Amino acid sequence: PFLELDTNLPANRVPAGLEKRLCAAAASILGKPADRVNVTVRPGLAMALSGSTEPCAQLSISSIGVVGTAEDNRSHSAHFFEFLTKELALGQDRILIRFFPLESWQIGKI
Amino acid sequence: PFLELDTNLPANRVPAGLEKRLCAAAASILGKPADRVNVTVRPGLAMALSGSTEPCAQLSISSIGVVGTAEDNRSHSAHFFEFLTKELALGQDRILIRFFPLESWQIGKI
Amino acid sequence: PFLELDTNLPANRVPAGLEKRLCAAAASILGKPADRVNVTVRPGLAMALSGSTEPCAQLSISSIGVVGTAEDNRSHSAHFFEFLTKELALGQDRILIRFFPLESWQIGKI
Repeated sequence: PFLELDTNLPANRVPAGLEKRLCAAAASILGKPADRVNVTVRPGLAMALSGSTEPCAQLSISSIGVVGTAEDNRSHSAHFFEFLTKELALGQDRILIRFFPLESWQIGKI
Repeated sequence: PFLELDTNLPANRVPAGLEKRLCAAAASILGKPADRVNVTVRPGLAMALSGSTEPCAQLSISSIGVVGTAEDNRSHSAHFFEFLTKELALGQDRILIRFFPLESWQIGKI
Repeated sequence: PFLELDTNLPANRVPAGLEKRLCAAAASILGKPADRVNVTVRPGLAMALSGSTEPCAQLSISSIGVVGTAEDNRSHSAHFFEFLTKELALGQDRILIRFFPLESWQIGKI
């Protein structure tokens, strides 16, 4: 899976090693080996979320595993909200998740 | 809607509060409530646009509203070019917009 | 084409003008005029790739040219791995490429 996290929290306000903890959390939540988990964190951005510039985060999750129903992703979403609210001290209203399906041909390795 | 703006303008050259004005402009242009508008601005990047490293911006617009025709998005595109040319003092040739359709199941809230 | 490169290499560790060389390389690899090639480089990010926070890069390639088979993109992928390994002194295991198809209606110009 590919996780991309954008936040308007300054880089020096984002907990040290967040990318490592989100990698390990995503492997457990998604039921994927950690050696197939990828995390990118982009802090210090200018962001409005739901019309507001209070601290926020946007998480994108792209995977071959993504099934096009909410019920299929709802448990995963809840886990990622729990993860980010505790790590970044954000309210649930200050996080949004987007899920994107991928097919194997899209991924270039080696 | 989700707007993401990449620019090679340094963060301290991007007008203060651009994310707030682009949020309000997008709500008006797209005909969506501002409490459903999300804007991310990533400045200070290294960018080439149309083969050139003059100042530029790339805007991505993702929404449940996106209809897969140019005629459907042409009025919106024109408004966003007017917005960015005036805010960032860019020529029309130094902006590109990409539109992406979303479905409701892709968006994780609460 | 639209290329987006994320890396955890600090901005001052990324070779000067990488965006220009990747633009020119992409035009040659993809067989597209350089005036239709767009490159965004986002350095200094926090990243894990394949579970690890060693230096890495993620490259996304979006184009009207993208055919949904690996065999169609395998030669391009190999060229981009050769390009990034030499520019960023990364091992082949520290790069991943994602390919995304676009249609003309998605691109707002003028």
